[PDB]
Amino acid sequence: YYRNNVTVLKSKKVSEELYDLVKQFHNMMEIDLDSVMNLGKGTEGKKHTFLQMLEFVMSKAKNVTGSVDFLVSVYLMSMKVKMMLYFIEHTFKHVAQSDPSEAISISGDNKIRALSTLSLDTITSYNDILNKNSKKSRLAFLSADQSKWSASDLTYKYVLAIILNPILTTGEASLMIECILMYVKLKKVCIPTDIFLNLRKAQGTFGQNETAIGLLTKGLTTNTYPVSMNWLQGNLNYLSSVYHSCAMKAYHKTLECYKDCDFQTRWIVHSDDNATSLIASGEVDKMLTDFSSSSLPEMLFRSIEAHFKSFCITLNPKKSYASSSEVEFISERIVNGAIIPLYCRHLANCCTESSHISYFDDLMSLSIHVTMLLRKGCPNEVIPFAYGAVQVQALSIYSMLPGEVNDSIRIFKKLGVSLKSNEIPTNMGGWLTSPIEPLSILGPSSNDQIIYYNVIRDFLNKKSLEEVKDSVSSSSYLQMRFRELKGKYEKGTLEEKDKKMIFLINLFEKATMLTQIIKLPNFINENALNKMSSYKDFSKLIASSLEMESVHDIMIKNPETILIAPLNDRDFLLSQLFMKLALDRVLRSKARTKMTYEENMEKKILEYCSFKTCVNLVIKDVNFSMLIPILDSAYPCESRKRDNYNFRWFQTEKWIPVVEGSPGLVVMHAVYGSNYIENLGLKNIPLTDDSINVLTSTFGTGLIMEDVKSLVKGKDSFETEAFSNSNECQRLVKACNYMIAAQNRLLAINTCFTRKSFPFYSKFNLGRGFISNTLALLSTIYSKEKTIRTVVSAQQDMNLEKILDTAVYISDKLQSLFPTITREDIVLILQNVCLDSKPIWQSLEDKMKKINNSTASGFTVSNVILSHNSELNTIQKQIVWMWNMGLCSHRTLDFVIRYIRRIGI
Amino acid sequence: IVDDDIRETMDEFLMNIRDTCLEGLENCKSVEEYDSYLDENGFNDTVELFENLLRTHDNFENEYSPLFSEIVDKAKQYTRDLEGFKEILLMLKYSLIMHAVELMAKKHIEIGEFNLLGMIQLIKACETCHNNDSILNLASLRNVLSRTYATFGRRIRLDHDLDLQNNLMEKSYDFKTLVLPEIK
Amino acid sequence: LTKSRSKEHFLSGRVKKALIQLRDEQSRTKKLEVYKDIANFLARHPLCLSEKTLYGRYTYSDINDYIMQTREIILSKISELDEVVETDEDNFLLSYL
Amino acid sequence: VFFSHWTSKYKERNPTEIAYSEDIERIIDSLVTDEITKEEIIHFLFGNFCFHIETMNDQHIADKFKGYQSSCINLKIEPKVDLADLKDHLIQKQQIWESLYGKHLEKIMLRIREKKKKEKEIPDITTAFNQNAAEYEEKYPNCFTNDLSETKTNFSMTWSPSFNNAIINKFRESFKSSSRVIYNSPYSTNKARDITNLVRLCLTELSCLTRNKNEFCMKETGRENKTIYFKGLAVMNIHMKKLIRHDNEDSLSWCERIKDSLFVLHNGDIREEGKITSVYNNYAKNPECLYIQDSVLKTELETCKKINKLCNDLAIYHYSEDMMQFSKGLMVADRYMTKESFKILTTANTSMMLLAFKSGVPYIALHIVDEDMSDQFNICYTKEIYSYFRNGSNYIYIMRPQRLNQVRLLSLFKTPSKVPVCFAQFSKKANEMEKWLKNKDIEKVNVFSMTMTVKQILINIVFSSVMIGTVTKLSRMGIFDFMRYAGFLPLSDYSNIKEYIRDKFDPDITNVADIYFVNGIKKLLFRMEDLDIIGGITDLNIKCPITGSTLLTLEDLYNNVYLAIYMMPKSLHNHVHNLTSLLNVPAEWELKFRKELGFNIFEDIYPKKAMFDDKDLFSINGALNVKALSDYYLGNIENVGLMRSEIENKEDFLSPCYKISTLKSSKKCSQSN
Repeated sequence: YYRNNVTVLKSKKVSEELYDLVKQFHNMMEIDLDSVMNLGKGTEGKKHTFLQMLEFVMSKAKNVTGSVDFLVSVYLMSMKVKMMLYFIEHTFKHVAQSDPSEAISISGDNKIRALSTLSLDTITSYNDILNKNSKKSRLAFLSADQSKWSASDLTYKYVLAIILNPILTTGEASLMIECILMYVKLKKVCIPTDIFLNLRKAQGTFGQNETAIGLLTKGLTTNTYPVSMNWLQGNLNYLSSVYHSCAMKAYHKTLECYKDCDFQTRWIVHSDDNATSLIASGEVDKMLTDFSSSSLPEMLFRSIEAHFKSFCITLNPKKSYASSSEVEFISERIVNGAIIPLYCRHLANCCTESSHISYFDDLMSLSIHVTMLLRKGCPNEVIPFAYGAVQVQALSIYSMLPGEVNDSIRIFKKLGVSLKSNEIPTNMGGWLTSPIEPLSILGPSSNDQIIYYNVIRDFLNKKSLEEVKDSVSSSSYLQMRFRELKGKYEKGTLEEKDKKMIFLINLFEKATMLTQIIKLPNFINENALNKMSSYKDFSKLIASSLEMESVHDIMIKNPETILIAPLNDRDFLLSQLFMKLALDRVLRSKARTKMTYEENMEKKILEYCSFKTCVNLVIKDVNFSMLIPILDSAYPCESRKRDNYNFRWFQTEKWIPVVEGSPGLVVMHAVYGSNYIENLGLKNIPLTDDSINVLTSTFGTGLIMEDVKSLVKGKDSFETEAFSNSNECQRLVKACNYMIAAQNRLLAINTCFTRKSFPFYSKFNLGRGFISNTLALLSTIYSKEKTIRTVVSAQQDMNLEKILDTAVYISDKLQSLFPTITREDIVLILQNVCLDSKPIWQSLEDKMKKINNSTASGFTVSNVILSHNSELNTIQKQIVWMWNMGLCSHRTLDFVIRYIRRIGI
Repeated sequence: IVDDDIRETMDEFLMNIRDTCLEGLENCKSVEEYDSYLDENGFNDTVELFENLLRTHDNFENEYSPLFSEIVDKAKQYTRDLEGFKEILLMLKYSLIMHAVELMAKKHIEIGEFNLLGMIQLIKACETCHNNDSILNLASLRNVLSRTYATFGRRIRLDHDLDLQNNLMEKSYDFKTLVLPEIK
Repeated sequence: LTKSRSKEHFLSGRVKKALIQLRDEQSRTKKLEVYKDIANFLARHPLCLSEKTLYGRYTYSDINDYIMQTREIILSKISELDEVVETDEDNFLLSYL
Repeated sequence: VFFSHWTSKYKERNPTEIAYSEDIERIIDSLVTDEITKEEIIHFLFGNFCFHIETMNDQHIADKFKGYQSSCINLKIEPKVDLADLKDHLIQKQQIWESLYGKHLEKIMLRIREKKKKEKEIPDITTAFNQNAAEYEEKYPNCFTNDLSETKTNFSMTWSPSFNNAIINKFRESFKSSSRVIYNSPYSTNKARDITNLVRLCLTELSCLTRNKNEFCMKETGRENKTIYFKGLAVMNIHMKKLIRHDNEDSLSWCERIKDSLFVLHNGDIREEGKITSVYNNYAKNPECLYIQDSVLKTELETCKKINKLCNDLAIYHYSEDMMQFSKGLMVADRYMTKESFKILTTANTSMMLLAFKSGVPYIALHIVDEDMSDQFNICYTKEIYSYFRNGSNYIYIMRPQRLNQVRLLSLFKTPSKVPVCFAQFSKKANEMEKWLKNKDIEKVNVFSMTMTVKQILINIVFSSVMIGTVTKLSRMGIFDFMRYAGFLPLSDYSNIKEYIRDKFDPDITNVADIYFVNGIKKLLFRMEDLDIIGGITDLNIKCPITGSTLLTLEDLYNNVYLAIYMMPKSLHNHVHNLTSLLNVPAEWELKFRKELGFNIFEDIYPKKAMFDDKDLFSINGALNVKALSDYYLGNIENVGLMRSEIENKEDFLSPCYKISTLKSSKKCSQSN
C-alpha cells in the first residue's frame, strides 16, 4: 500500500466471463429467474451481436479505473484485450487469406510443405527459362529469422495502416484505431509475486541496489512494470506477418526503381519467418560494386538487413542464413528440389515429452507420433524399437511395467480369462499389438476394430466380412443368433467363444467407442466449484425433493433447451447454468487413496442392442471395410511395387494398395500427408444426445412416480418417451431414424408444435445415421525417387466414360506394339492390368451382363432406352470394340446401331 | 459453399434436380411419357456430375468433403430408388397396354525376355516425349530387362518372340509421321 | 530393344573375383599386372555418354564425377604401387587428351 | 448488393480528431517532406480510397465521402466536394507519390555503403577460436591453462559396472578390511580419507534397523562418530571455474584410452532377464507378429533380432533398468526425511550399492570388481575415484560425490527410451556395421570375434549412446546448441561462417572427453569448407557421434546430429532463472529503447518526437510505409463487397460472441479481482 491499488491476477473460465458480460449488458446485476424467462421467445426473441458487445465493454472500460484491463503476463491476456486482439486478427485474417504467397492461413501442416515446394519449383523454373539466350543470370534464396520481433517492432506502423483499409467504414476504422492506441498507452506487466519477494529480500539484506529491471520501479515500490512497444509474441501472428510481407513488396517496388537491372522477388512470410528470392539479369558486376559486395547472397543479406533496420525490424545474423539450395521454413530444409524427410523431430518427440494426464491418452498421443514417424519416410529397423519405446514410456510413466503390480496380462491370468495375449483391448492395458497398416491409415481405432472384427467373425461363424454384410443386413438373423445364445446360456453348454463374446459385449456396454473405464479423478471440483459463479447461481435461488422436481419440471417445460446448442437468448445462460503431474502420480498410483487400486481393474473383469450396434459400427465403417480386402489378397512385389530395397518396402505397401484404391495419384514413392478422413466421431454424438434425453426422461418419470416400467397415461410427452425407453432407446431411435426424415426447421415454434418427442432427440443434433468419406490422402510431396457395392459400382459408373477412353487406348496401343498377339492374350492382359485397384474386364463385365440380359429379353424399345440410357450414351463410340472380343451380343449391337446411332379444359 | 462460379453451378444442378423431381412427382394420371421425361434428367445428366464433383474437388477436401460425401451418397440412393420405381412403372405400363475388388494380384506378366509392365510405362513416356518434342530419358529404358526383376517374385514365362513386322500393326493409326526436327 | 548383342558378356564377375582375390593378394607384381590390365581395358573402351544425358536426377556431370573418381582411385593405386622416379608424367597425359 | 448491413452504431463518427488521441496531426507533421505540405498529404491519406468504388454499394461510398469532407473540414483543410477536381488532385498526387522510390533506393545504398565499412573478418575457423579465447582471456583472468588434473567428473554423473538383502550382506561381509588411496596427480589435505571414514562409519555398525524398508536416521552414537560424520559432511563442497582449451594435446589420447577401457568394462554381465528386456523382446524376439505380409521381406526382421541380441550382450537394457531404478530411488529419496538420515539404493543387480548421504541432492556409489578386469577400471573413472582396496579376490571402490536435480532425474528416467532407439539408428547409419551384420547370422554373432575397425566403431557407438542418453551437464547443452547454430555451414556463403563465433559464442567447457566432439565437428567443418562447386557426393566426410566413414546421403548426418540436438531438456538449472530471463529480456530491451528515444521512467509515451525519419535505431521512412500499405490494400482486396460478406458470414459477427468456439474454450482469462 503506497497510495496505489496493488492486485494480483486470477485465471477464471472464459465461458464464465462471457456469461458474466452477457449478463451485465442486460442490466442483470443479481441472479433471478423471472428477469430472463420474460423475454427471448423463440427465434423472434432478443438477440445480441459481437460488435455491440465489443463497443459496450469498450465504453465501460473507457472510464478511468486504473487500467486493470491492460495488465497482462507473457503468454496470457485479459478478457477485453482478448476481444480486441480477436477483433483485429479475425477481421484481418481473411485479408491474410486473400494473399496467395503467404502462410499464416495454412491448412495445419500440408500447406507449408506444398507451398514451399511450389515456391521452389516455380523459382527454379523461372531461373531455367531465363537461362536461355541471356546475358548474365544469378539467383539466390533467403531463409530469415528476426531477432526480437515482439519488442523491436514499433506498433505505430499499425496506426498508419488501419485508416487505409477500404474494408471498413468511418467509425469501425476509428474503433480499431482507438483500441490500438489504448493498447500502447496503458500496457503494464505484473511480475510474479514469489520472485518479487525473492528479489526484494535479496535487495533488502544483501545488495541495497538492483539490476536494470529494478530501475523501472522506484526502488521496488511497485508490483508491475510497463512495456510500451512490445506486443507479446503469439498475440499478433497475422497482421504483423502481412505487413512484413508489405515490407517485402516495398523491397520489390524499391528494386524496380533501379534502372539497368530487372528484379522479380517473391516471398513467403510466416510469423517470425521468411522464405524469399531475387533474380537479377544484365550487368551484374557494376551492380555488385554499387552495393559493395562480391556475391548475390551477400548483397541480398545486406540489403534485407538495412531495409529491416529502416522499419524497426531487427534481423539476427547468427540464425538467418542464405545459400543457393536451402530453405528452412521451420524445418525440412529442401535442397535442389528434393525435400529432406527429417524424421529426427518425430522420433525425438517419440521419447522426449508427453501430454501427462493419463496412461491411455498419452498412449494415444504417442501413437499419433508413431503414425507421423511412419508416415514421414521411416528408416529400416527402428519400427519395432519405436513400438517398444512408446510402449515402455506408456508403461514406465503411469501404468507400471509388467512383472510387478499394475499389470494387464497378469491380472487376466490370475482371473483365468479365456482371452489370448494378442487380442487384449488397449484400454485394458493391452499393448500396441496392431500391425503396421491399420495403425498407419486409421490411427486411434485400429486395434480395437481389428479385435472386434475378428471376434464377430469368430462367433458369427462366417469367413469374411463380405459374408457378414449381407448376412447381418437381412433382418431377424441377429435375433435368431441371440435367441440360440440365450438357449445356450440357460442350458449351460457354453464354450470359450461364447465367453469371449459375452466379455466383449459387456466391455463395450460399459464404454464409449473407447473410453478409459478406470477414471481416477483429479482434486475433485467440489472444493473448486466455488471458483465458478455459475455454480453459485445454480445454488442461490423434503425441500430437496420439491426443488429437484421443480427444476426438472422447468426442463420438461422447454425440453429443447438442454438438447440443442444455444441458438438464441433464454437458451444459452440457462443451458450453461443447467449442464510435473507425472512426478505426482508415480507416488499416487501405488496407493489406496480412492479406496481401491488394481482391484478395481479386476472387479470390472469379474462382471443385443449393444451387439447389433457394435456389429453395425463394425460394418457401417467405410474405410476399414475397404481396408481389409486389399490386405488379405495382396501381391508381394512388382508392377511398380519393388524396384529397390533400401527402406523401399516401407513406403510402397504402406499406401499403394490404399491410396491407389482411390484415384488421383500414379506415383510410387512419396511422403504423404492425410486429412482427418477417418471420422468415427459421427456415430457417438447422436448416442450422447440420446443419453441426455434418456437421463432427463428417466429423472422426470422417476420423480413423478416410483418403480416405473410403464406410465399411468399422463401427457403425450410422457407417453411417447415411454415408447422411447420401453426397449433400448438409442437402438429404437436410430432404427426408426432410417426411415423418418423430419429435419425440423429450427424456428423454436413449429418444433414444439410438430412432434414433441422424436425430432427433439433425433433431429436436434444436426446429425443422424449416415455414411463417412474416403479421401485421396493428399500426397504432399514426392521424395527422392451392401453399402460398399453400390457406391463402388457408382465409382465405375462415373469412371466408365474415362475407362472408355483408357481401356480402348491401351488395347489399341498393345495391339500396336505386339502384332502377333491373340484374343486370349488380350483377355489375359485385360484381366491383369488394373486401374484404381479395379481390373478392367470384370468391371466392364458386371455392367454389361445386365444390359445384355435386358436386351435379350422380350422388352420393347421404351423399356430398353430408359433402362440403360447412360450406358448407351457412353458406348456410342466403342460399341464395335465391345463386339470385337465377343463381349456384346448381336441383338444389342443391332439395337444400338438402329435406335442410337441415327366441355372442358 | 462459397466458390463463386462452381458454387452457382452445383447450386443450379441440384435445384434443377429437386424441382424436376417434385414436378415429376407432382401429378400423374396419364401414361409413362412423364417418367420417360423424368428419367434422363433425373438419372443420367446430373448424378454423374455430382459424382465427378466429389472426386475432382481439391480445395474442398479438408473443409467440404464430408459435406459432399453426404450429398452424393444420397444421390446414389436416389438413383437406385429411381431405377426401382421406374421398373415398377414399366411393369404397370406394359401390363395395362463384393469380391469384384478382390480380383487383383498375379500381376507379373512377361512376354519373352521383356516385361509387360514397363513396356506400357516406357511407351506412354515415349508418346509423352514425342508430344512435347523431347528426347527420351535413359531411366525409362531401365525397367525393360527381366533380370533385374527376376531376383524376387514368381515368373510367368509366355513364349512369344519379339516380332514387329507383320500385318496387325497396320490397324492402329497412331501418329505415322516421323518427327526429328533437330537431326541431320 | 534394338535386337543387338553386346561384346564380352562375362567380364564383370571375373573382375569382381579378381578384385576380391587382390584384397587377399600378398603379391606386389600381380597387383600391378591386374591394374595395368584394368587400365588397358578402360583405355581401349571409350565412354560415349553425352552432355545432354540425364539419368533420373543425376546429370551428366554427376556420372562424369563418378568416372573421374574411379579413374583417380585406379591411377592413385597405380602410382602408389609403381615406383618409377619422377619421369615427367605431366606432359604425356596432356598430349594424349 | 448482397444486402450489406451496418454492423455498428458509429455511422456518424470520424477517424480524424473525433477519436481520443491527438496523434494523427503529428504523424502528418513527421510525414511532410520537401515539396509536400500538410494539405496534400492529408488529401492523399484520406482520399486514396477512391481506387475502390466500383465494388461497393452507394451508401458505403456516401459514408466514406461524408467522412472525407468532415475530415477535411475538421482539420482546417479546404475540402473537395466535386469529382473531377478530386480525380485530378489524386492523379497528380499518385504522380508525386510514385516519385519516392528513387530517394529510398539512394538512401538504402547509402546505408549499405556505410554498413560495408567498420566490420572485420577472420581467415579461418581455428583463428576464430583462438581470437574468441583471447577475448575471453582479457574478459576474465584465471582460466584456460594446460592443467588437466584439476577437473571434475567427466563421464557425466552415474557409474554402473558389470559383474535384495543378500547383496548388502555380501557387501558387509566384504568391507571388513583396510583401505588404500590412489590418485592422478599428488593432492594436498586429502579428503578421500574422510570419505573412507564416512563409508566405514555408516556401514560397519549402524546397518541393522531400517525405517520404511530402505532408509534410516541416526540419533544416538558417540561423539567421535558425530565428529567423523560432520567431517564427511564438511567434505561435501566442490567448486571450480576453469576451461579446457580447443587446442589441447593428449586429452584426446586420454579419451580413446578411457573409451577402450569402458568397452572392455561393458562385456562382463551374466544376467539374461529383466524388466526392460521382456517388453523389448516381446516386441522384438518375434518381430513378425507386428506385421502382416511377413514373406515379402526377409532381410530386415532378423537384423532387428541381431541388434536385440547384441544389446543383450552389452547389457544395454540391463543398464537402462539399473539407471531406471537409480532414478526412481532418487525421486523417492527427495521426501520429508530430515538432515540426520540417509537411504540405500539397490537395483536389480547383485553388486551395485548406493548411499544417499543427507537430503540435499548428493549420493555415493559403490562398486565390486573382480581381478581379471582390474587396472583398466582404475583407468576408467580415475578423475572421480577417491579410494579402493582389496579383500580376497575383490576390489572395492569409493567414488566422488556430486549433485542432482529433478530434470536430471527425468533425463535419467528416459534412458530405456534414450539409448536403444539412438543405438539402433546409428547402427543403421554405419554402413560397415551394416555389412558386418549382413555377413554374420543370428547364431554366429559374438563380441569376441569382431574386426578391430568394427570393434573401434562399436566403442564409439556405445560411448555416444551412453553420453547422449545420460546428458546432465551444461557443457553438453553448450556443445549441442553450438552444433545446431553451426549446422548452417555446409552450403554456400551464408555470412555466418565466423561472426557467430566472433560475437555470439559463449566459451564454457567443464570436463574432458567433449574434446572428441569439438574436434570431430572441427574436422567436419574443415571438410565442409573445402571447395564446393554446384554439388557433390556425401561419402567424403565423417559422422559426428559414430565417425562412420562412407556416408550414404547427407540426410543421415542431418538426422543424427539433430537427434543429438533435439533430445535435450530445456532448463537444467531452475524454473526461476529462465522465468526471470523471460521477464528481463523485454525489460532491458524497453530500457535501451527508452534511453535511445530520450524518454524517462516517469513521463507518458509521447507517441512522436519527429525522430521517426530513417534513423537506424527506432524510426520509419514516414511517407514510404503509408504508400506501401495503400498499394497493398489496392493489390490484395479486389471485389470488396463479396469478401466483406465472407468476413461477416464465416467469422459471423451477426451471431453472438459465444457462437465462436475459440472465445469459449478453456484459455483462462486472468481477470483482476
